[PDB]
Amino acid sequence: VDIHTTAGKLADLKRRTEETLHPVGEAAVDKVHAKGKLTARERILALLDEGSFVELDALAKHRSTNFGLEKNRPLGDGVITGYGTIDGRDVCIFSQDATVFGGSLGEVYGEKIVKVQELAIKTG
Amino acid sequence: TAPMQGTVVKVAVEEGQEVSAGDLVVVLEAMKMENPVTAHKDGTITGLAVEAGAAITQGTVIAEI
Amino acid sequence: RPLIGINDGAGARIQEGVVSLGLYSRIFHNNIKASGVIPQISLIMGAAAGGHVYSPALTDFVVMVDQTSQMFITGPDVIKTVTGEDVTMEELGGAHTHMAKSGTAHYVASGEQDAFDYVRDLLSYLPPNNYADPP
Amino acid sequence: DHEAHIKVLRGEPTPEEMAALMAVLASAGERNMWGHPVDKLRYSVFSWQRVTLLERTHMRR
Amino acid sequence: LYPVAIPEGSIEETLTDEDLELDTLIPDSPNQPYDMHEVITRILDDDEFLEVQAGYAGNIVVGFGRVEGRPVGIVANQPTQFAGCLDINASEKAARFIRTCDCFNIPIVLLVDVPGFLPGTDQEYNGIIRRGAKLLYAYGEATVAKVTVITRKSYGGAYCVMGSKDMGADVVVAWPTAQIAVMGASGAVGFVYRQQLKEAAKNGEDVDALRLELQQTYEDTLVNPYIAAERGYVDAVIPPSHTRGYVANALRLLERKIVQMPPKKHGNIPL
Amino acid sequence: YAYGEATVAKVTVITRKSYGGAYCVMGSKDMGADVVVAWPTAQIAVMGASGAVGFVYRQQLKEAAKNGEDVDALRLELQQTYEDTLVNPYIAAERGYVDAVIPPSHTRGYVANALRLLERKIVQMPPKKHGNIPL
Amino acid sequence: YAYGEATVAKVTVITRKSYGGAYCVMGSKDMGADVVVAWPTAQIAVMGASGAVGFVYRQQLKEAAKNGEDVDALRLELQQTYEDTLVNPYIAAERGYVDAVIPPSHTRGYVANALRLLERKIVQMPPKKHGNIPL
Repeated sequence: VDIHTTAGKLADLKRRTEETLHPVGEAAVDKVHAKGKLTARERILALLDEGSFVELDALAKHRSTNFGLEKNRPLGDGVITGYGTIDGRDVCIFSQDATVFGGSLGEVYGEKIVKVQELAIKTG
Repeated sequence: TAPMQGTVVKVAVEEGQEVSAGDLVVVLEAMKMENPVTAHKDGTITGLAVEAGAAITQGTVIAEI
Repeated sequence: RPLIGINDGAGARIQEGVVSLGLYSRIFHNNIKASGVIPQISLIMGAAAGGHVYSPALTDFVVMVDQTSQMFITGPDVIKTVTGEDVTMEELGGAHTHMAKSGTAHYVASGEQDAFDYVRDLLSYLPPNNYADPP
Repeated sequence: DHEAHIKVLRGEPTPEEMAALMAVLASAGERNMWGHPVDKLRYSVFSWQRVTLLERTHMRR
Repeated sequence: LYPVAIPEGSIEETLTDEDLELDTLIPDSPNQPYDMHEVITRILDDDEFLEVQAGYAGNIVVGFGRVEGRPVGIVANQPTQFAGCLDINASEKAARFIRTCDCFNIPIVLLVDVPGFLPGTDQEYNGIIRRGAKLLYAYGEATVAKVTVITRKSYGGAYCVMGSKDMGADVVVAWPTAQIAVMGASGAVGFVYRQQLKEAAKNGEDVDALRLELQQTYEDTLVNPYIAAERGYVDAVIPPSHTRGYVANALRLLERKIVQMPPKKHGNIPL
Repeated sequence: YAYGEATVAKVTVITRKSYGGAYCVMGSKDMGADVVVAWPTAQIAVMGASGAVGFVYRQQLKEAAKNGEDVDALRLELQQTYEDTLVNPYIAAERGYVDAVIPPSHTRGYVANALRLLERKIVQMPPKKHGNIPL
Repeated sequence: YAYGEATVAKVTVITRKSYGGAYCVMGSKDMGADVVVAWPTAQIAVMGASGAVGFVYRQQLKEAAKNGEDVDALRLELQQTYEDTLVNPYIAAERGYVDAVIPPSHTRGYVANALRLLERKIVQMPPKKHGNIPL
């Protein structure tokens, strides 16, 4: 679809969103299932009430250029962040993702955790 | 009246063209926007003072209603 | 403690993108928080274009230099593009224009030294914060 | 029995009409003081409302 | 508050027929306006919008409604007048409406489609700096729940004024058509590619074709929400149909909110 | 709004004219002017005499008009009467809106005395997040 | 927890090393250090260069081991380059975590002056009963 059109921009959004589900390729998710572990997204969707999860800063990407890190900018920087409900009461949540750079904390990764912390404190 | 200086890209009302309140009267490309100018009041719109391709100036009478 | 901003800048640094607008928003939000908390004084010493106008507007006092300081949102080139109006920066946003027409300046100094003197005179009357008695 | 009952002021239904009536009528029929506005108000250090509004809100149950 | 039953299920699950009408509202051509009431009446409960100063400054629309029975103060740019630019009158209108809502704890939703401030020497002499700073101050001062939806454009200082994140917007969501930038590409090309490339076109190049090429490149690269989403100035990029869900959910989350301010007797609002 | 809400010491010296709603704006007592003093030249009235007379004596002027009398001479005589009777500080002083009618030389002493005593006014307004100012 | 809850004036002088999490347990700017100054000999880094190299250049050590090169000479050269480039205060000063890099002799002056500036300090924290320190 022509990217210069509302329809094309909408489809592009949906494409990016899909990419956020497996930001370093499905092979890593497959290896984690072969390891028998839940990925950070499955963990959030397991802990929270089903469909309650609202995700913040999905499309984030790190800003580093040291040592060629600019060559690989995984969507989400390796943390999944947002809020939702447990037993119908709202909670703020984050889930760090081992398959992205080990899970090591970066700039954006920290900014996202900070955002969720601030929102949780503000909203009580 | 043309609310700003702009290219009249389309004129929308005819001669007597009885115009209802809130009808679009001109399309005026200004500020990179196809800004409509609309009739403030419902009545005859006989006269017109706009042509396509004209760089109509702010405050130029478009039509008398 | 009182805050003095001395302002001189062609607006946002276009190459850095939205970042500059986020940092502008943060500077504004700090000026709003400080509003009525501490004396804020803005010295305008040159072209304060674009977003650089709103910080002074949010500060408590504006000291401008008679002809070497100018302050405007939209450039004359843009004004011409949209309206055709021909004006200089000095007619648009010079210190005389902001003192006499729009009432945005609080002083128009004959020079930088006179501006500094004016700011020291203001600070001589203002307390350091709203929980302090005037000197 | 001091309960307030329904009362058919006028007419008598048959038992079937009463059953319809009652079925239709039946089918038709934690503190969290976080960010309470009283905390958001700005008070004078000596304002009596610190007693009569603020405490009378936070303490009240 | 009025009682209203929220449907069970996700925002995606509970999309109505009417929500989907937002997905096609925004014209493909960036020069074509649209009526922001189309967004307002579909976001609000029951289409009940009570506009305030309907006639004063049509480039911004402000008024009350409800979202799941909770009253809301909407403020929204209106492309059908002055391309939705901010001006003195609109700034004072929205500033005092915001401060009225904030006095009475009514949460605020901004619908943003602002290309910037209305250019003019009359605006300058009448004090667009001093009197436009009122809307910026009132937004920053407001301590209610503040939610921003960005529908098509948010440029320059007007991105700051129309409730940027660092102005303390709690939840900011953008539609895919959003355009967050320091200025339009038509201008930005005349800086980021002026100094070497477009002046070096005096080598003998077709300078207008080069400018158009570089405008298209800049628009594709940077005039989109994603550069702001990669910095958290936009918390989510959402399908328009999601907007009613997102706004209601955010208002339920924010309904109890504490923000800390320095002690003062009162603020010194620009006036 | 700014004058009514201001809780610092507010001192008003009425030097000459103070008419109508501008008397309300320029520090009326009921706005909370802590000390209001008036010079003997002070002229505190709802309306300038020439305007006042037309309302106060409207019927008498209409009678003189239908009697064909010198309406202008009657206006002048009624105006001098109104001016000498009411266009003065003492009516306000009587109502106690002016705390003292003072020789001008006293002004600096009255101001200094008030400002020394009012350093910490124990006054307040109802609790509010902030005020909604006409903007 | 103690340094984060500490609302008093908190000043940090960095002399030599500040590595890893211990850079956070000793008081960094984001832990609310009011003034942070570094001596030229400061060394602010995620870890010492000998450890860093094994991560940052692991791919180059790998290819050198496949080529059978003098991997210990490569180790030393890379470690040297790392320490020269990164293990210094200036990177932190650029990122704004160190407010000034000062000659050591200035330290007494800077501590005294910063403490004087911070004599009065307000910090806003959420309302709580008490903190639940980790034990």
